[PDB]
Amino acid sequence: NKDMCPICKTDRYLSPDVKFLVNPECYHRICESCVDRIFSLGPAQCPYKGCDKILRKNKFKTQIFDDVEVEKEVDIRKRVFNVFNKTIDDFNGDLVEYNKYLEEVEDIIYKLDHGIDVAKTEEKLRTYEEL
Amino acid sequence: MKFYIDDLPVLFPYPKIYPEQYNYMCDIKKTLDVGGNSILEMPSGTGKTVSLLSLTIAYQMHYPEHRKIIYCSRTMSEIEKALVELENLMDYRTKELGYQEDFRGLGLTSRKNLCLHPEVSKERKGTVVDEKCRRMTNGQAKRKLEEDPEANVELCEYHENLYNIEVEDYLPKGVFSFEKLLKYCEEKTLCPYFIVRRMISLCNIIIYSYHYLLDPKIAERVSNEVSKDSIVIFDEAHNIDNVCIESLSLDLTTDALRRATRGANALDERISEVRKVDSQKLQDEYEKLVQGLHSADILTDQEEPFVETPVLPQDLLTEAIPGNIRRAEHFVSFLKRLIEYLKTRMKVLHVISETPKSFLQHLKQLTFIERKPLRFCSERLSLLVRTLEVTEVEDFTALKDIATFATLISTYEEGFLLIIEPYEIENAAVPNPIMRFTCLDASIAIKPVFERFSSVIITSGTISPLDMYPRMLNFKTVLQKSYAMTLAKKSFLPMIITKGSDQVAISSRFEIRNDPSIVRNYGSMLVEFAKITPDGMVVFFPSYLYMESIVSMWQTMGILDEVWKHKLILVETPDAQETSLALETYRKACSNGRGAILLSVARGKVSEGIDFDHQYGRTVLMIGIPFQYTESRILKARLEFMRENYRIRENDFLSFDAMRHAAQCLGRVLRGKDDYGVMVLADRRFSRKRSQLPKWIAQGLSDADLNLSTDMAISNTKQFLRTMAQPTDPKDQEGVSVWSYEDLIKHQNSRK
Amino acid sequence: GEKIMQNDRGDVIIDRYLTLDQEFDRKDDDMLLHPVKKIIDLDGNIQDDPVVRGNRPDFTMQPGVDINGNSDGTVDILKGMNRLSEKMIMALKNEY
Amino acid sequence: PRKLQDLGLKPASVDPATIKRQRKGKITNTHMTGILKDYSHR
Amino acid sequence: GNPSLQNALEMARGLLLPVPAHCTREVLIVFGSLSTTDPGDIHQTIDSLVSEKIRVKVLGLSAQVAICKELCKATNYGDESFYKILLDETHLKELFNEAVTPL
Ligand code: SF4
Ligand SMILES: [Zn+2]
Ligand SMILES: [Zn+2]
Ligand SMILES: [Zn+2]
Repeated sequence: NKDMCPICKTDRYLSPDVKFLVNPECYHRICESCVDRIFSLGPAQCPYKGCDKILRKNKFKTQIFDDVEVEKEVDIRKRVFNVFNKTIDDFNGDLVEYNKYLEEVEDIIYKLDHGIDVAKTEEKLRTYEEL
Repeated sequence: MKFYIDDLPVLFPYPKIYPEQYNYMCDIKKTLDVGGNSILEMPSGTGKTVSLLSLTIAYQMHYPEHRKIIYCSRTMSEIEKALVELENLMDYRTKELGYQEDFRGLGLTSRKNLCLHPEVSKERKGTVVDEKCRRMTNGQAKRKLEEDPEANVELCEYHENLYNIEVEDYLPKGVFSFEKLLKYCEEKTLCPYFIVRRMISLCNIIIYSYHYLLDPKIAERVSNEVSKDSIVIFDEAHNIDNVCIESLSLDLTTDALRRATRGANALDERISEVRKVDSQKLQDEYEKLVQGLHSADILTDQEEPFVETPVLPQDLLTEAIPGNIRRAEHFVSFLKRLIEYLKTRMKVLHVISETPKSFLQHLKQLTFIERKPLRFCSERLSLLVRTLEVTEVEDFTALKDIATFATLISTYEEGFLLIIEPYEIENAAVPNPIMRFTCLDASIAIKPVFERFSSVIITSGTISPLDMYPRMLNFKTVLQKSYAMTLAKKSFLPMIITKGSDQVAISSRFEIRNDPSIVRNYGSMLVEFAKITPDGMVVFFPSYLYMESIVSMWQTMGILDEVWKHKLILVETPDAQETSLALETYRKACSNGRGAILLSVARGKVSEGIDFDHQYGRTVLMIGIPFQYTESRILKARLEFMRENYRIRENDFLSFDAMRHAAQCLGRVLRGKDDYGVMVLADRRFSRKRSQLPKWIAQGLSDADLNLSTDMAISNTKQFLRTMAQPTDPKDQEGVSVWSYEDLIKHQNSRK
Repeated sequence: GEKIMQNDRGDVIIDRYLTLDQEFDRKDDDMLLHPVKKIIDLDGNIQDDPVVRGNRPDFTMQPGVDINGNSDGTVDILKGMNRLSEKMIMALKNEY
Repeated sequence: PRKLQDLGLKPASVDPATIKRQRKGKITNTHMTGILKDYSHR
Repeated sequence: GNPSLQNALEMARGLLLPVPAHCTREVLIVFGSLSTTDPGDIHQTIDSLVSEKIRVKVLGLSAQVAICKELCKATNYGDESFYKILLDETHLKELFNEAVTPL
């Protein structure tokens, strides 16, 4: 639910202390009280049923956008554009080559978002950020 | 008659002319000779429209350049009136010359007003009438029916019959108003809208609204096809700035963002289905966008893009798509994250007043959306919807809203402002946020018009002050003048009532609208004026909420009970159908002598376009000064932009706008110098605004009527009505107020 | 034409005809509603530009609303008196 | 009713009553004793 | 009460119906009010008066009423000089003295 934390089962109505904390590795509607109860002692697995990803306390943050897919898309876009920042000055005014670079950036962002070729795209991202 | 100005023979369709009409024609002709912009204030009542039409048609037919005429009015009823006067003028010209010369004069309006299809006729929305007309007439339906004759999609027979005959054979030579054009197209089974569109370029004169030349969502098709060295007339241009601002303004709501999210999801599903079925229909789009073809190249001429171009064509970019939004799924993700950013921006508990540059910087740092992909958003959405070939776009209307907002806020950064308000209305309990992208410079939308056209005649009955407009809109005027109408007897009585019968002060400022003394004084004033006014009486209020409150408490206190004893009460409904029936009922009551009062808003639909001549007028009763709500954020932003751009003060501009609305309300009572009617202004603060009135109204306004009370205003009204219920003297009005041909010849000889 | 409020008792026998009177008002609007000339066609005047999307005017330009945003009924008495005048004028248009 | 807003909830009750709440003289006109009438109001 | 120009003109038409063709048919209306309450359409009554060749002259008291002006014009064949509005008592007497001459 978009109003209540399913892990600690608390409505926003009676408990206004819940917050919109999510994690970049797995986006879960989880509250600050649940985060401090579980992950303060150490890293653990995702408390929502059907997910068992390991995740850390210091990686939690509040979600900006309402849509989970939009939030993860912009986070992946940040994780790509942190190392991919070529501009028209870097391409020396070649507009068609800059457009093709933007095509490649949106392709790899879409691939990381949908997980279709995640291993090869991660390998390409690592060997391109090593330079 | 037929007379001469310099070397130009002018055929006036009346045997007699007014001196104001002749001096008007002289000024328009010398403006056409010099080749500049003019500002002209003819007095209302006099034949301003017929003088324009007569002189401009004479100039076009006599001079060898044969310049076309673009007649731009503010209201589709006024396009109808100009068309009717044009038929009268050209019938007189045909009768005088013995033959009907090669002439084309047409009016242009929307599909809702020029649709004769029996199925799409009762739809109350021009948007859905437009969308069904494209759904039947993009040519995609025609090609689908050609490929499969058993296809369920249908075609419009009125549009289909236009393919059989040529463009020059759509209509016979002459002038077609909307009613005559509708009758001809109904009896010939043709589409009047597409007929007018296809022979825009063949018109000697084309008459349309200000939207079809200022609003680039519809003017980009019209400006290309009209001549760019043509004479342009701006009739009733006192409220041209509202049209200019509304052309580039936009409001967004959280409901609009919810439908935008749903439309984006439906779009993403649509690309999913099309990519599953056949991907060539997107691959050829990708190839064309890589090659660099735009919406003009990809779209054919007979179909239209899905999102209308919201910005100026010279402000549109000519380079190719940047490639962030070139793919379908990439553009859907871009649109979805833009809409989510808008949803985050509207969750602010206080008022945000920010520049588009600041908005773009915040959007870039929080979402990684740049300005250049936003500048192509409407074009990309139109191309994507075109090659998705969707039947339903009711989910995509909010996507049109988002693309329009994105393109506007991306390509415009100076003279514009984004206002985010946590409360759309303060009366509501639950907060309703709103996002308004407002145009603060009214000169932006009208600058390409003055850059394109050499000769523009800004014209209104009640344009005052005249020097406000060359500052407020950045254009140079070769001559600006206001005429004083010459009358044998004072045809109109302007009176300013600053207090009631019992000398209690009266005012219409919004916070004391519930004052029982002021409401009782206004009710007693309206009762006495209804008792002493013979046929009709129109009462204009500063705002619709003010009118609702004061009329409701008038009915509570029983004032309407003895208003009903004399006149039938008709109120301007916000619904335009009911307002039109109320106006027709008002005119019928004034005609048959039952007696009628029309309570309307001074800034509403009735105040523009609609005239009240002879029995329909006889009294314009102004409840207060029609001041705009000064605490509104958009008006404060516009006033500040005026202050630090054109040195126009807060109170000066507020008084100018309110007094020009009052003037356009007062000017509707007169048509002809035989017409008469009183103009009463019931407020304390009109008494200082005698100089801000138009010149002819100020000449009619005496110094003894600046601080009138209700009872002596009633006595003056009775004396005025008794005085001009008498027959005027033809010897007194023989050659001072209206001229014959010999009088005009004598005046010309005296001038030379 | 007085504004109706809920604290008044009304009458139990007569107040069941309120829905029937609203039905008669809709029926009256049915044969009152006819296309008008283009001289006074304000609906055509506002539909001349169908795609205009400027600033929504401030709350003084719309009918008044309650605290919940619903209509306060002030426009209803305006509709009622307009319909009354239209009925009076239409009663003159007969064979008499 | 005054602690629900301290805890953040909306109190549906108003604060109760505990917190802060609050001749004949002689008659000379003896010939119309009973004809004149008393008027304690206008 | 409330004036009724249509009822007055209908009974005037009934009274002037048995009038012979050689005898002219004239109705002089001294109208005091500024509005009239009619049971039906008054333009139909005006058209019937024009068809029955009845000339109407109206001496109004307060101001110029358009229905009276149009009635006088239609019944006097485009002549707008048959709608008279008084100024003073002397002018009202002059109007009543002018009303006795044959049209
Ligand atoms: S082609 Fe003309 S008649 Fe047919 S639907 Fe479109 S506007 Fe209406
Ligand atoms: Zn929790
Ligand atoms: Zn998880
Ligand atoms: Zn105490």
